[PDB]
Amino acid sequence: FGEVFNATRFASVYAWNRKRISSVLYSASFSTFKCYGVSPFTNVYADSFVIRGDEVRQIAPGQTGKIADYNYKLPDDFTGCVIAWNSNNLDSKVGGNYNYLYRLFRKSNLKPFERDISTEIYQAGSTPCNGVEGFNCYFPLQSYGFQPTNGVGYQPYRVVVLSFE
Amino acid sequence: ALTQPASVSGSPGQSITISCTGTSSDVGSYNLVSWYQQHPGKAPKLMIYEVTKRPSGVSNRFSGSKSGNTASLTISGLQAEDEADYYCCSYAGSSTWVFGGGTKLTVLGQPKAAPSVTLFPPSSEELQANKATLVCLISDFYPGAVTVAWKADSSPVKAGVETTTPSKQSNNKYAASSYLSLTPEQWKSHRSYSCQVTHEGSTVEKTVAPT
Amino acid sequence: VQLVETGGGLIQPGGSLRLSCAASGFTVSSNYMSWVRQAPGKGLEWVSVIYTGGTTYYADSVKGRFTISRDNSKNTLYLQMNSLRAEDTAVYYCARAHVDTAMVESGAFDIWGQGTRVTVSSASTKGPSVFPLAPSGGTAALGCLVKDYFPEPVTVSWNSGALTSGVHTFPAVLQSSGLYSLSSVVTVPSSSLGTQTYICNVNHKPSNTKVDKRVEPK
Ligand SMILES: *[C@@H]1O[C@H](CO)[C@@H](O)[C@H](O)[C@H]1NC(C)=O
Repeated sequence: FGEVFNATRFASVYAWNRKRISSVLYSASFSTFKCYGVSPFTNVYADSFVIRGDEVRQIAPGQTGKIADYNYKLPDDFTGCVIAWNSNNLDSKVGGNYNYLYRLFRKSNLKPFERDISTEIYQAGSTPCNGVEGFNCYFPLQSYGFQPTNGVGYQPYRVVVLSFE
Repeated sequence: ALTQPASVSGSPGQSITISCTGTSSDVGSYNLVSWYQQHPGKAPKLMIYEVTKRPSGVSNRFSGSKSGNTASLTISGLQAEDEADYYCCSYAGSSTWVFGGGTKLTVLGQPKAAPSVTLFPPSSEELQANKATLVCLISDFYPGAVTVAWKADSSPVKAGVETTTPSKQSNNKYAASSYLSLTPEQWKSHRSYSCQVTHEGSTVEKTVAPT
Repeated sequence: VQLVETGGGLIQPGGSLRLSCAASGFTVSSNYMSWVRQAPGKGLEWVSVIYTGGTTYYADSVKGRFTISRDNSKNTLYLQMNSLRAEDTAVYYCARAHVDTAMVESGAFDIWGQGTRVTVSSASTKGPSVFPLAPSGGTAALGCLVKDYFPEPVTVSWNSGALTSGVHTFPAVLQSSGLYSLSSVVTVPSSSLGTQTYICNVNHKPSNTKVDKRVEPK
């Protein structure tokens, strides 16, 4: 798990990383540690990414919002745990870290555990985009821009989602 | 550039409409017309977007419509504070925008007043300096919008014309001036020059002659 | 939520200038930002736009001379203007595209800066040349033409301030040269023309110039 929790690099949420696993954690280093169905195996999967502090609430069954709808979706019947910690010291830089991105536009909501890494221009209006960004023709990913002085809700949080199949 | 009337006016409590005529590739092609209110020295303020919609906070006295290539802004129950310049705007394709030339809206606080025009020929002192300026001074008009055209004999003159924007006088009517710069030979080589001042559809001509 | 433009001023024709627009309360890195300009006394003109991925578009009037850009970290938008011409004289506004909660543009501009004035001109300090406007209902209008000075302002009095009734000093015109001219007229009794003296006193403090011009019937 040190490979997962102490990975030096984390994924953008739109390109969330998934590791096949084939009470020590349950640690004062985490700020969120919520389990569903199977409170504290065939297969275990560790999905990890970075989102804003105030989006961690979206990494839970039955949630809505740009992260849950367009970036990472858990099923109603989720059995697994959601673990998060503040990573402002790692993922913010003076001037801003713009390397972390999220998907802002999509023609439909993700299905559970679906991953969308498309960079296709999003047609928001009546005119086809033909591959070019412009009015009502949007590049579908947007940078976070994590600055060290941001409030806590706007700071980067690293998230690990453990699924029990 | 979209075409708007230069001036519209109405009395307090009345309704008025400002038109905005574009072409098939802008107003004609999209439901993307917006309107802006601009008070003197201030930035434009968004009043209408998507032809008919009002931002939160904008009074329901303001409404927008479109027919063919012409968009319209209607203002009901005119109030003194509505006096301002108004601009229409349309998406124009290919991520570009076009604005109208703007309409001065006057909320009438006195009877309309026709301009007084005085036209001075070049002085003998200025001609001695090898220059020649015709001076057309326009005063006491209301609402404050005029257009000025110059003529040499009966032909239109565009080169060498400099005209101010109207500005409010101390009696709340308006003044403007227009200058026609000529060479001495140009001045002496024609029978007459005229300053034509148009206000509320009424044009008055004043004329001077070298002779 | 606001936009604050800086960088305007006087620049010679052919010169370059960079305008800045600092945002507060939202990030230019996540919004669709434009510049719009307005020539003195004239209408609004859209100049340029930049999208979140960096793609830019420009009015044909400025294409190849102007460049829109942003510095995400300073939360600032710029307009680099090269090879400036007289026709580029204007107040320059930065503006945010109006969007819904999903960040889709409505086609309108909701947040505007206060504007920054750019004047493209080779004018430099110069005192006026003054010419008499001779008189020619019992009233006559006579005046003084105050030509080709820079910068504002001039003051005009008549008979050293003794003559105030009937005086109308008009606002100056700013010519394409970048110099100013104005006129001052007095309406006087026709019965006074043969025997009363009318002198206009023009003061232009920036050039330390003063002119008295007697205005006589021709
Ligand atoms: C990651 O961080 C520290 C390394 O000093 C370690 O104490 C912690 O247990 C590690 N987490 C793991 C192995 O899951």
